[PDB]
Amino acid sequence: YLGKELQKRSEELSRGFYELVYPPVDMYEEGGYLVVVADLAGFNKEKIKARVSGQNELIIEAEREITEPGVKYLTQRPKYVRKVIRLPYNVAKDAEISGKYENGVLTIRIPIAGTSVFKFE
Amino acid sequence: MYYLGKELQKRSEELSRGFYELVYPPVDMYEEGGYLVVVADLAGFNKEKIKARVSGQNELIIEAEREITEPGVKYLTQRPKYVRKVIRLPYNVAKDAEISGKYENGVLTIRIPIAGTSVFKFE
Repeated sequence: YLGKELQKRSEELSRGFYELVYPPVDMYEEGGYLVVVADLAGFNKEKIKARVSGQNELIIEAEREITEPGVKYLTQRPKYVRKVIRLPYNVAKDAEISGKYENGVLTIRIPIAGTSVFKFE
Repeated sequence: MYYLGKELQKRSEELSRGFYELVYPPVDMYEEGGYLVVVADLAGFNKEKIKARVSGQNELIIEAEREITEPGVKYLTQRPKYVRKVIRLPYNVAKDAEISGKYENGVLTIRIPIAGTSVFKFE
């Protein structure tokens, strides 16, 4: 079935672009924190990862399953997404990079070194 | 400008947002059970501000709008405020179009049947 292999070729061609640019991202500083807000709709919370590369590069990663029947007309939605962000400051070592995922929107609060510790024993 | 800082920050905003305001949201459209189906990554919107029109039987149009709490200091501004995607349809949907759909975890899914009848006491 060449038409099968074909469809696939066209899929990752069409989804290709969006796995590149997506997700759109906002970043700003408030309360002494570096906040990161990204439209990442329809993902499993457990299939979303992120880390800081040497104090300076936040890497966000997400994978999902996309399986739909026949007569595929449009296949834009990304399956794999990998966003690399340059951080304006150096993250507080022993970081507490918290994150909330609701309404498809991923929010990531990042402790700028020298602000707020928490929780002892 | 006259305060180059002002226009700078402004220029790189609706233009970079604008960048995404084109290619957004990503849409999948397929066909099963006689239902033209559309799935879209439309995260972080208030559902009372999500409308899908169908232009002259042929055009599916997804439209959305939100506001963004942009305090300061800004560094990245990619997230679109006004979304409007135009999708041409593989068929001529009846003007009786009973478009339904749901919005969960950022995903909007809409369904178009083929075809449909209409009520009694209107006209």
